[PDB]
Amino acid sequence: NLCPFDEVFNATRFASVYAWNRKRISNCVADYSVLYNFAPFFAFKCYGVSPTKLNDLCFTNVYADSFVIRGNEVSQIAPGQTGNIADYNYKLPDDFTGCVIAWNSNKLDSKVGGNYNYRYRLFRKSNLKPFERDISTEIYQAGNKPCNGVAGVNCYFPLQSYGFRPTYGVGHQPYRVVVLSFELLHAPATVCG
Amino acid sequence: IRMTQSPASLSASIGDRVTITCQASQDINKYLNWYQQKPGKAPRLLIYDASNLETGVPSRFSGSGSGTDFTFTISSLQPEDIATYYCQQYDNLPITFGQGTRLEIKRTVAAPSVFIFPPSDEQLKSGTASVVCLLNNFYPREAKVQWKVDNALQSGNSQESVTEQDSKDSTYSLSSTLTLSKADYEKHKVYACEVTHQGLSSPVTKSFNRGE
Amino acid sequence: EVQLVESGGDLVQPGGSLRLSCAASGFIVSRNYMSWVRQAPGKGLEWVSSIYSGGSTFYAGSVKGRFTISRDNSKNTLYLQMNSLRAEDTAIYYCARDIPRHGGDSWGQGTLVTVSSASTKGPSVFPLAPSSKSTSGGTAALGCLVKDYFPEPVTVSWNSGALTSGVHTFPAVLQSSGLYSLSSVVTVPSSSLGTQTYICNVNHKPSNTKVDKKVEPK
Repeated sequence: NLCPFDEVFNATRFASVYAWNRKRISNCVADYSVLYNFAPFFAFKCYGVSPTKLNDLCFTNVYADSFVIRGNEVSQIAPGQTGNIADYNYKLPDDFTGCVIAWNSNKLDSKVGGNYNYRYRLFRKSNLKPFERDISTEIYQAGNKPCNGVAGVNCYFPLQSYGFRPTYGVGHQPYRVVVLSFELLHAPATVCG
Repeated sequence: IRMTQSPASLSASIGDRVTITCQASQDINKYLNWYQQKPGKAPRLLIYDASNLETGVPSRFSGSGSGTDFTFTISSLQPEDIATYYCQQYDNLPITFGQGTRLEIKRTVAAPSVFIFPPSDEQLKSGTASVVCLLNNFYPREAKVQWKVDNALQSGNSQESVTEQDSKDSTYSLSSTLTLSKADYEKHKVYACEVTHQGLSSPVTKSFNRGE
Repeated sequence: EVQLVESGGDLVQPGGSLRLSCAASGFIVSRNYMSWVRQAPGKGLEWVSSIYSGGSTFYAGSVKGRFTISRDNSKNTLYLQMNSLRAEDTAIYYCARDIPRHGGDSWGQGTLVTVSSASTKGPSVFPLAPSSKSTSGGTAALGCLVKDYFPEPVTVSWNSGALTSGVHTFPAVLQSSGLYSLSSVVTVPSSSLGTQTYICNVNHKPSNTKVDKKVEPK
């Protein structure tokens, strides 16, 4: 049985960065050759595994996370980068064996009005711990006032939309990201090639 | 980003419609702020995001743009609007500002009042002299100022400083500084400062006596 | 009020290390985006450093490894430790809070850094006593001259700040000797010449020079 690589790389919607949709591929022959078929991956950028060898290796599970970040930020979803996206929204660990893959999903996620359903977290008190997932609506203040959750001086809604719109340049265009990781534990490996 | 502002000397009369254009080298989308820096005082934020004027501002300044070229507009030029305006983009990490567009106001000419001060006795006895001739309330900053040394053209020994344009009366002030040492002061006794203004009138002649 | 007294620095030899301090009224420094712009005299403002709400530091190309930024939770006081300075860093430094997208701002008055090799020398204060040739029926003018001071800034006050009308302070100009000069003049009615006493006050913050000169028509 082959691993279900088709509902991960094709879906009609992808998780927005604040909710980053992790998933688990387990107990299946996985040939990472099913892909390399449709993604002119801007940045396949695999780290440490390289393409041919993983056809060969076997591991306990493969974790595939999916997000939608605009083009200028695709650099940040990598190891060792700092910025709004990798510090308040998704943090890759310092050490990694995985392949970020991004394709310009201009056609599906672009609304001429804007697609206000894709959003990112502008402000958080501390940088996210590696692979942390954080989902909340809580007001961020600058003053000491609790502010009672209203839109006012020193009171703001932390998520903000990407405002994706077609007449926008390459920098501001949806770029779906799939961060495949390789988890190996002392338990017997079940995801071979 | 190679931010580019095209108007640097733009001068309109009271209550006019002007426009400033800031231009970029890539798509910055709408993240370009417009600042206003009065002389000496710290800059103010006028239009954040290129399409939103901050509350509390007077309601004349409007800006609109997207992608590379942006424009800034002034709806009513009140006399207290003299400043230098800057355009900033705040989302590409190499945050680069723009050059500024020093705005000024234009009005009719005015008759200048000319005063001159003599050196003090203490400085003269301490081996140096200072002669300053003062020009106030004139139009424009550009004027013909000359010095006469033994009826010969003098250059390379004068300095002038022009005060910034006043916000309410729009008048100018000028001062010229001349310095000499005790040996040269004790041997030369006629000095004159003559300036010709745009207003057609009799040239100003300034005379002073040592005894009084 | 978000008012900032970001006042630290005056000047050092080339290769020194200065320490700036910023300050904070309605907000806490460690919760909001802040940055430090740099305005050279007569040049467009340039961006030196920026801090985030979670400790991320970003620098400019010309200040890679000479400049440091640091945020102080205890007393606000966003700190910027200038190290490995040089003879072209002379500029006015403004503390700045930028809320990123929703729009408000604080740019504080900012502080002057003139870092050079020369030594500090006190101002030379000279009396402009008005001449007797002033118009009898018109308005006369008299003012206070300050010569050969270093470094900037210098403020001239009249009647301890009670008199603002007609005050004209000319901008400083560089003489051939490397020392700055300025001239301050005022326009007052001649009726108060013999009955109001006019005194000029030159101020030099770096050397704490407090010189007061009383001026009377002759």
